[PDB]
Amino acid sequence: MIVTVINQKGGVGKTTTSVNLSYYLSKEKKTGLLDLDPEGGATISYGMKRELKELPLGEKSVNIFNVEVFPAHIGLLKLELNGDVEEISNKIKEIGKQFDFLVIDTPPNLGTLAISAMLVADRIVSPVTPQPLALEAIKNLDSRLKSIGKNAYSFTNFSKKVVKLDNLSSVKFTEITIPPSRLFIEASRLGVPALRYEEVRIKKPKLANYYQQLAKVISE
Amino acid sequence: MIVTVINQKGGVGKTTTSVNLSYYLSKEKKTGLLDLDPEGGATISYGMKRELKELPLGEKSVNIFNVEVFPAHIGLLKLELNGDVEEISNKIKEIGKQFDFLVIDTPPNLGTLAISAMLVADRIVSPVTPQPLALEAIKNLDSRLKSIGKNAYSFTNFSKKVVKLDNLSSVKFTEITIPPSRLFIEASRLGVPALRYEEVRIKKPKLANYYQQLAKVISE
Ligand SMILES: Nc1ncnc2c1ncn2[C@@H]1O[C@H](COP(=O)(O)OP(=O)(O)O)[C@@H](O)[C@H]1O
Ligand SMILES: Nc1ncnc2c1ncn2[C@@H]1O[C@H](COP(=O)(O)OP(=O)(O)O)[C@@H](O)[C@H]1O
Ligand SMILES: [Mg+2]
Ligand SMILES: [Mg+2]
Repeated sequence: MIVTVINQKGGVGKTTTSVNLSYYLSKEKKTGLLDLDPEGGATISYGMKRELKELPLGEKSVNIFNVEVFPAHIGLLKLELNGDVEEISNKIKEIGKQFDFLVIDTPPNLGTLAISAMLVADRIVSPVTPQPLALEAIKNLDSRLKSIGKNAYSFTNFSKKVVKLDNLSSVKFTEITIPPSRLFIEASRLGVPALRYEEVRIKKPKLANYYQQLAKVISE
Repeated sequence: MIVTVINQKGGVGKTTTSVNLSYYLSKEKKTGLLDLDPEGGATISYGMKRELKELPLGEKSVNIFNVEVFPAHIGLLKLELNGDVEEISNKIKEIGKQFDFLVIDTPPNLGTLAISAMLVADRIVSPVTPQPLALEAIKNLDSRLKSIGKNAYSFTNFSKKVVKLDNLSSVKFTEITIPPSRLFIEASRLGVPALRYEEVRIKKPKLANYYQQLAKVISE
């Protein structure tokens, strides 16, 4: 199944969601994480680096922490300017047909790669935050979803209180809410998924519940 | 420069030394880790798995945590069986040619891959514990070094007291003694080097001093 994480505004926790949700899913099922953002955030969250070579989409992958990560590369940049969304879409589907779950990380916009990842996604997932820029972003994403006729789940990040906006009929706001935590910044200094770092840093993990509920909700 | 970690008995810290020392050398210089153990200890130590493909020696490499790790693969099992020591040696020289430091993990024996990595190693290091069978292994390694005309540096693991033996004119015993540490098991369970774990696990780095010292003892 294809899980695409969408948000036209950066810093909302999109890469964190892709990385940690893919890792949580890897535990019982064969999971891949395809990194479509040229920044390569999700590539960095697995201890790696953006390839400074213009590579074909999906040709290269490395299995880190039992996740098949397709690392980011500068080839995306050209795709992200003059790409053919049908061909990237078919490529994403052809890769996903080898995984129980393919989580896709998208660049901070709604361009060619975001459209490619959205039209073939089985589920679209948007993080949301209380500051007003993410609120304008999610409202515009609802118009995106309608004009393409697609759904998207949403969940609240960087907060203790859950964010809900009820005129958005193509965005279902779940109850899931993730508060700030040392774990994210520490694991990012490490360059590992936050869940995996939690597995050994503390005894009773608290981050696993968020991504567990996210997985259960999208699996419906 | 090529560094080969050698030991006949498993469980002394061979992989742990390879991983941590290579990561330490990556701080300033271009460093590679060649995993020649078919079991893939160092490979696991970087969050990867051994390839179930018969790859050629030193073709797959991933940059994990600033280190060019060459993962273990079943092809090693072929080379360990009937590999020509000379050809394996020349290959290892090719692999290490482009690296300021090439650290090599070896299997728990003195077989084909191990002898091939010693015959070309610029320096050879052999961890020792105060365990009877490890004390025996260092004597056997002194024997094999004499048979092939090479030297090795030893240091103590799993102990606060340094181990030293007499009439082993081929192994220099250094004052470096590494004490037990929870950080080691935790970096194992997480799957990263321990010097990178303690980079965030604490505030005043502790384990890096021993590799700081070991680099100095083996560089002069
Ligand atoms: N719930 C959270 N609590 C604390 N820090 C977070 C949280 N979510 C994300 N971060 C931090 O925000 C930074 C950037 O977030 P990221 O996931 O890259 O967002 P995006 O990819 O959408 O820009 C990361 O360093 C991450 O550690
Ligand atoms: N100083 C230490 N204190 C505690 N545990 C250690 C120490 N050094 C290594 N270990 C643990 O011992 C286990 C085996 O060590 P390893 O280096 O793989 O042995 P080998 O030399 O057989 O490869 C690893 O799980 C590692 O975490
Ligand atoms: Mg990002
Ligand atoms: Mg081992």
